[PDB]
Amino acid sequence: XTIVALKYPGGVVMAGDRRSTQGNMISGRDVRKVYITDDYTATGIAGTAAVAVEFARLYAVELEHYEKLEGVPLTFAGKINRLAIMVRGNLAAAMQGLLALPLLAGYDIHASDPQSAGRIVSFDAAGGWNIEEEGYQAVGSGSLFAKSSMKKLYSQVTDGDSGLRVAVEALYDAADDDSATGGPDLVRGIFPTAVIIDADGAVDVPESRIAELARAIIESRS
Amino acid sequence: XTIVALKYPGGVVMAGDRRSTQGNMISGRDVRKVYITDDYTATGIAGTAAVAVEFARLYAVELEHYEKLEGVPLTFAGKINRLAIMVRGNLAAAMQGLLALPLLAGYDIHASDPQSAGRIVSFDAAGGWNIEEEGYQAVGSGSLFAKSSMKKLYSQVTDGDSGLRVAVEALYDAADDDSATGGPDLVRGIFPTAVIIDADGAVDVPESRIAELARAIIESRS
Amino acid sequence: XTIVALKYPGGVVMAGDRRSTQGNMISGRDVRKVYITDDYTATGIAGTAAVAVEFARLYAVELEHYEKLEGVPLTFAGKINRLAIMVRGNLAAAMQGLLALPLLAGYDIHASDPQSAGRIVSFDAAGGWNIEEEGYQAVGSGSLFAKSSMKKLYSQVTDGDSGLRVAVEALYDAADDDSATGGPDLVRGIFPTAVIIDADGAVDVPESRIAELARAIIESRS
Amino acid sequence: XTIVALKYPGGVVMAGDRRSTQGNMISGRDVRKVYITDDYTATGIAGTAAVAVEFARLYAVELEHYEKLEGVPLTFAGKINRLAIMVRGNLAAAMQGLLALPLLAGYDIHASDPQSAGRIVSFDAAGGWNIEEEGYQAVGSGSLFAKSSMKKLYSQVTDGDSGLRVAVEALYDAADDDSATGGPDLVRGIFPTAVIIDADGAVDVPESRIAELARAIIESRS
Amino acid sequence: XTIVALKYPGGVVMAGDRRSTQGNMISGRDVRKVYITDDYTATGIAGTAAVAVEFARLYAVELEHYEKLEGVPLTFAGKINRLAIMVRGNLAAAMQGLLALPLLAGYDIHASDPQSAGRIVSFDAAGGWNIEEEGYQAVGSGSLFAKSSMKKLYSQVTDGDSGLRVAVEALYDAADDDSATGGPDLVRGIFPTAVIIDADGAVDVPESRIAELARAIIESRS
Amino acid sequence: TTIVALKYPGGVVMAGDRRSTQGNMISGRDVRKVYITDDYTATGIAGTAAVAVEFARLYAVELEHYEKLEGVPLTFAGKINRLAIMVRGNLAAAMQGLLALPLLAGYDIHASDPQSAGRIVSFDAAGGWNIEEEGYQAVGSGSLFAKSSMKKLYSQVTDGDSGLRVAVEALYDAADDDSATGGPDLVRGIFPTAVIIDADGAVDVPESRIAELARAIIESRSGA
Amino acid sequence: TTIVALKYPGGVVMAGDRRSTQGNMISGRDVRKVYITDDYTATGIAGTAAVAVEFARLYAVELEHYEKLEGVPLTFAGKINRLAIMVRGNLAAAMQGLLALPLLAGYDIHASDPQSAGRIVSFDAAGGWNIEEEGYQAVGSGSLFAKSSMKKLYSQVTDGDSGLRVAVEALYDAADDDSATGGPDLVRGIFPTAVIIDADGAVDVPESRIAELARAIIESRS
Amino acid sequence: XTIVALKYPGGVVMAGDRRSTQGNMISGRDVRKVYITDDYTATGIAGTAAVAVEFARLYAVELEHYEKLEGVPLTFAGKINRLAIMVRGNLAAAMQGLLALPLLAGYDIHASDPQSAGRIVSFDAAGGWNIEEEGYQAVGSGSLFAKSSMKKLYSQVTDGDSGLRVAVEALYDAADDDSATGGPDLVRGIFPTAVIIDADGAVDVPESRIAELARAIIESRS
Amino acid sequence: NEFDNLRRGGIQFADTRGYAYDRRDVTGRQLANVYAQTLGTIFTEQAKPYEVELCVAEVA
Amino acid sequence: NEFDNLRRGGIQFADTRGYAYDRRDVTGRQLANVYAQTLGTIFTEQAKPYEVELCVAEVAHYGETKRPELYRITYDGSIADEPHFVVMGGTTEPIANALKESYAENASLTDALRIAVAALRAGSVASLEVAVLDANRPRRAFRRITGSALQALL
Repeated sequence: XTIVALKYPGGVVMAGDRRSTQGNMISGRDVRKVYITDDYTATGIAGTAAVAVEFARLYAVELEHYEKLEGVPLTFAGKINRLAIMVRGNLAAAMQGLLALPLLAGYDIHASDPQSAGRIVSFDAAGGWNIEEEGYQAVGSGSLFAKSSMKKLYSQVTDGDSGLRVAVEALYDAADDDSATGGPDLVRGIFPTAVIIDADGAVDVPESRIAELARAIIESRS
Repeated sequence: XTIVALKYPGGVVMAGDRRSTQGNMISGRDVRKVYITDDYTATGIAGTAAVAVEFARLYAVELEHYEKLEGVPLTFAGKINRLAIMVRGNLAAAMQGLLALPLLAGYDIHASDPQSAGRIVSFDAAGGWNIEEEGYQAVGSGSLFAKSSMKKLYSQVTDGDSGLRVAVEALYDAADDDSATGGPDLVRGIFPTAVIIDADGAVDVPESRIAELARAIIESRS
Repeated sequence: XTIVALKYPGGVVMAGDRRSTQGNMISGRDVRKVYITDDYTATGIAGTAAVAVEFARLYAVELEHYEKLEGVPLTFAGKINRLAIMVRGNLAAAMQGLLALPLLAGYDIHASDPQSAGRIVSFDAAGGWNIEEEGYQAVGSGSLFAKSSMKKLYSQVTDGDSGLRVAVEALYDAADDDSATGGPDLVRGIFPTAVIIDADGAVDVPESRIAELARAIIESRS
Repeated sequence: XTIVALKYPGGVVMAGDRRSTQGNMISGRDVRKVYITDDYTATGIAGTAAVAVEFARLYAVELEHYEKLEGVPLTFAGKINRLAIMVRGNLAAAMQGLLALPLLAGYDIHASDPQSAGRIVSFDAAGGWNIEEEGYQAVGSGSLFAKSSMKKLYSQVTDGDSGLRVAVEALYDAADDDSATGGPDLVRGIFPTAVIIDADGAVDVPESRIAELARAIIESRS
Repeated sequence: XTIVALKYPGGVVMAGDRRSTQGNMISGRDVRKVYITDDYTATGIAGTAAVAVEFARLYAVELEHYEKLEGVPLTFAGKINRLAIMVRGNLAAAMQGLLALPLLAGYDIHASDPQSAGRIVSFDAAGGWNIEEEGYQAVGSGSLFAKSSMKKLYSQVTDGDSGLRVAVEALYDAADDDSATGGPDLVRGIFPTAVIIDADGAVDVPESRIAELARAIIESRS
Repeated sequence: TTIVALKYPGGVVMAGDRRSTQGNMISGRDVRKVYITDDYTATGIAGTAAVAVEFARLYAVELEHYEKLEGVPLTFAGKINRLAIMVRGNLAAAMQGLLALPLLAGYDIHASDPQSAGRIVSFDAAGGWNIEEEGYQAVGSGSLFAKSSMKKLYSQVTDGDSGLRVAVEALYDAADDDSATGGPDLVRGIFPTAVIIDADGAVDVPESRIAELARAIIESRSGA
Repeated sequence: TTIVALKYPGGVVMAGDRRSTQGNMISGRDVRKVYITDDYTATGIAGTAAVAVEFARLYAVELEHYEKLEGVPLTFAGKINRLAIMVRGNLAAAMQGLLALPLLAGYDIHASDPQSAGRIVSFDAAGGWNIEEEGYQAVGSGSLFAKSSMKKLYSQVTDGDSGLRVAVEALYDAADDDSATGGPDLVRGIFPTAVIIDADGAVDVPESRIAELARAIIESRS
Repeated sequence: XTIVALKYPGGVVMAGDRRSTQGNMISGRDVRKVYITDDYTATGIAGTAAVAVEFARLYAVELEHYEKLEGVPLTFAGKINRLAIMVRGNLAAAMQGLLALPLLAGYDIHASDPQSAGRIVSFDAAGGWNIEEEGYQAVGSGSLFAKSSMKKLYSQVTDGDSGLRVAVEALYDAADDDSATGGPDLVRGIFPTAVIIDADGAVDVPESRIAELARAIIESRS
Repeated sequence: NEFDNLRRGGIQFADTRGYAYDRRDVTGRQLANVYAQTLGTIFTEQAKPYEVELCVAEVA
Repeated sequence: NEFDNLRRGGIQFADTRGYAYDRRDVTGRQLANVYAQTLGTIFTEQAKPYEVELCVAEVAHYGETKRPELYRITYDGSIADEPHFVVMGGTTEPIANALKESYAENASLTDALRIAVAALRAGSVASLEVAVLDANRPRRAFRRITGSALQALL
């Protein structure tokens, strides 16, 4: 599985593949790994459909819990801390094999510069966080391939459209070199999911828009 | 990786995928696993890119060696015994992790009935052989998926064309469910390899034909 | 053992074998692994013959407990969550060898489209769930054979009768290729059990109507 | 040690051997393994002289305990559940080597058909139960031999007397092929014990009647 | 070490050796292993000296405690159950090397027949108890030898004097074949200890009477 | 990972590299390991790079919590004792592989001589502390290279500027001999981070300054 | 360590880094890992430390040895086979930690098409070889990064110059993401080594040309 | 590292070296290991600094705490008991490798003879104490060398000046034969620390007096 | 709020008893009894007695 | 301090139930029930009863059709189901009567706000706290009507 995230001028985009494996066997082809967690954030977890939907569900509950109790949303630093705590609280279960590494994408509505208000935060085994200053990041079994792809393609990111294209291509490159990451299935019509976040909030990118970009990448390579 | 073999009236067909993997990484895309070993036989080994050529190369030398020394080819029974000895001689190395399981397809030119002269022989870890009386067989990580696909499609096998199609489809179905087996790559133009053997000998099925049959299974499922 | 479940237009059907094995030895021929858990759901458990009744009995108690307390049934999403919690609470005991993976079939009375209101949910070791979009699913030692059978036969499913047939055929195929799954015993008169769920509720399919389908599959393959 | 149980028209019969071993050494020759637990049930445990009585004694107390507190006896299903709980509560101790597998025989006074009201229930390591539809069952080190004997002799069961004979013969066969099961000792006058349960309740079969049957099995095979 | 116990008409007799060993070395010659625990019972313990010596003491306290609290002594069955619980409560410590196996001898004052009111009960590692109908029993490293001796000589037991003589001979035989059991030391004047229990209660057999018997057994074999 | 600290006349300077690795692979290029923990202290943590921000955050809270409650800052020795207990309370988790060794730099307001008021304290696995009396110290996988560099360079430290420059050079030298320590990246514009503490308190040295320093070292050593 | 090799029209180019490491410590900055082995070949070894100079030396002796004895060079396939035998003869030492995986670049003077006569062959642990049809390959700790860089840059290869440029950039990318691979040291004036092979033979690329390419790549990324 | 202590007429002197090692690497040159714990005692710890640093501070707090609470200081025996208790408490942590063995030097103000009122107490792993009658003692990696030095030099101890000389010479001898013990460093001016205790209390010996002694020892051996 | 508390506790009791023994083993007499013991305890020990009156009914 | 305590406990309750079952398993009836039980226990167990009066309201889910539910929970734990309006605090009767008359079932937002403000006035601008449970929002129905929007509304 591979999850990518990148900053574009005015926002951030996060995308993830749809595969699930039980060793060598493909156990799922429709898995959703990227979820909108509140109006300005999205989390992607490299793993099973449930440990991705249950982690995102709990974090979403935690964030909205604070908002209702206090009247205002948590600060982005606050959102990071809460996620870090959740991951750290799963360290005892991560020594068995139940590892879940999240990637957080968000837009800081309180940032000075709206152009660079997109945020990408990655977490390690211990529950340690790092706010990425390089522009892009990826987690999962195909992350090295996706990061190396974005390294060559990032200069082409100028807006939301080009950013989403680079994200989909990175995920394509991940699936091309990693069997645990699923590429776009033109036969069944299953494509990577994506979330785009700007000053107007977090929006699920429609399947049709990704399908158009997938076909363009395929047609560009043959 | 997956290798399939099936008997059709008047012959036998053997086909294999092109994928290679290290862990989840795809390390090979063009791998040839099926080789013509003599005028009437072919071997398919599901392992490394070279564990297929090197095993086949030695076996081909052994068969030809006998023919030049005695002036006649070995009996089909003799060909099986020689391959069984080669596999048994690699038992000490198969305990380390260097397991090589060959699948042999052939046409017994000395058989009574030319219709059922096709032969499929499988080998186990110990160097034990079994002549297949079920009409089809498969080896490798995607073998169970391929055998279960052929189980439902074998009745459509009445000749060489329908036999090859079923084989390609079985390989497709294996790739569909096993990430270690590679499906037909329409972008790069890489397709499974196949060998067809009848009374006229062993021949390498041209890419053009496996390609046409791959696009038809695709176009049909979509 | 093998349990299968598939969606048909207007409902869902779940069926399971009757075998129990202690190693090679057959310890049970009459085992029942599928139970109606409430008016619109049924669970089949793979792991132990004794466990399936106990897991189903507790889950049935949990579901009716809520219905009595709050006066309305849990939503289908709620039913999933409670089952996921039960499975997660058995993670400590699953490390010893007492693994029990359930498969849930149900009809969502609150769904928009009554034709596609059938639901199939599978669970992994960790207690993670996945609502199936592909139409069918299976769990147990013969699940791969059953899923591969259903892959070729699913297009023939159109009503409750054809669905139950494919389900029984999938189970037949599972028992044909897996010694731990029991095929229909015509001598003792023991057949797989099944449950069918539609807008009128969950009903146990009569033994006699499964026997009719088993006789049919057997004569169709002779 | 071996314990057998079988259904006859109008009731059920349970019988067990008298041996006890410490490795190869015969440590007991007079061991009672089958005990009447209430008016309509009897339990036989595969093991020692005491780790059988202790299980029976506790179970007996529990059933009576309920009858006095509630004024009515537990249902047969309730009696099963209580025994299942007792066995499950000994899972931690069964990992050491203190494994106790009980076999329950009873007559359901609340059953529709008095002819088939006899009940046989077996338990596995985990505390899982299975109500037997097959007519007979056995537990212990000679259980396979006894079940194979009953398979051939069960058709001769038409009443209480014939059912008791088959039980004693099954135990004879168990002792003939398993050194841990004790055959009838004509020298010391020690014979297997048995309990017969019908609509009139559970009654210990007199030693003299079992001796008569043991004499007759021995003369029939000489 | 070895402890023996046998029934005679009108009572029971228990006797034990005086040896103690630390590996090969002889650590004690005066050890008493048989203790009167109440008016009608006596226990002999074989195993580690530390748990055994303490063991008689704790048991004596439990029996007496019940008697003062309730006004009447415990039934013989009750006395057994209490000893069984004490032994079971020492199972965790028995896995280390602190194994203590007791042998209980008693006279049931509430028995129908005063001639056969003697009782011998043995315990296994698990805390399981057995009552000996054979009339003799032994525990310890020399038990097999003592039991075999008793089997040959039990016929000669007609009263308390002959019963005691057999008990001493069995212990003589145990010491003759087992180096961990001490024979009668005529040089130091140390002999096995013994307790005899009849309708008049439990009384320590005096040293001079045992010496007279030991000398006669020695004269008889020389 | 390498973190250096040195005393200069009137204060102390602490600097750390930005690299993170997973095995051979470079997992991060912008990790910050040096943090101001109160008005007069800074902590640098080596290893478990993601966690460096977290350890500093808890220590900072403890110091401030005391200061607000009691109305006065803890003594420097008190500050040391608190940090030693935090480290000691993490011995169980360090046996697994989650090891975090801190380096503490501070200025003692209460010290008699202002010029020698700067402090450097290092901690070992067990939670044991040591107040450095030799003028410099370093922790992390490149610490030996950094300490050996400073041993030849320290004599030229006479003020805050030259102290910062010896620290950057020490870090540079460490990156030179240790692959787990990242040197200044002129291509991406990422440089080591630093904190300087004197009588006026703890201040983050601007990226601008560490940058001009690194370029003066790197560009000249190279053809530039 | 990272070694790269790529085909350009009319030849092949191979390049390698200069780093050596002991755990995290850098133990070498001037390691030559790419050596001309005969007039039309070059081997690069991602092997413990300097073994490469011993290895390349032995292979060169072997190639030259055949040449003097037979008066003609070995065929490229023959060259490959000899190298495969050398690697296979080192499997016993590779289990300890002394792994040495070579990459072979060559120009087949006997090939039909001079434009595609460049050859790249990689070897696995077992001594298995694979000819690269994809155009490029890399071995060592930074191979994935280098291959992912070349995937995006390979289309820019049109001649000897542009081929050397892409090889140097691939090695730059490898060093950028892998600490065990050394980037170009402008301070000490140490740069990656390279060999270029065409119809005129194998030639060492001068340090100065690699230096200009390195500075141009550095300048291009700032 | 090494710590020495010796009785001189009217007092006790304790001295320790300044080295700290991490394997072979010198990690500290100015470590102080001897601390005044109350008006009449001093402790020197060898082993783990983290354990060592803590022990002195805590012990001092303990002695003073008692004094303030009760108005009088603890007896010398009590002081020993408290130290011994602290050491035992640390035993669980000593099995890991956190071993800290203290050496206690004191002056018993309540002793009969003021000339022999000096006290030296050593502790072992278990927390066991011993008061030296021989006049000197040492702990640490160089203790044997130091004790053997003092064995030959103790006859020269006539007062506090000569006892401090012998103490510093013993430490010199320890460093000469043990690389883990630091000798006096003339270049850095770092010398062993010492504490001298008499009827006037415990006092830190000034660095300058120790330095004069070291030079004398050095001049005496050149 | 008081009788709903009691309603919930009864459902809690009934479901646990049925699970522990058998469904056929849960009766109105048993439930009435659990309520009497519970009401009795509240009346006796709680600050305020429950202002409730309960009916438990059972059919065949 | 007393009703904010209750507000927090309700959110605590709601979020826990929704996570243990599912979002569509939390209702106004459930929350009113739990407030009744809490206020009832406080009235009886605690030294001083809570000087509060609570209203729990529920609207239908998006695209679903159900009439709004309004619950009044009083200091003693008494719970009443109101079908049209709830008035709490201060002098309730003049406000309750001004509403019972100037009532408009299915009224507009602008109309219902005016009908309400006036009643509040009978009992006794930015001197108001206004909010709605907007049945038309996808999930979170609660929306505050503040400042300029509130001003625009008037």
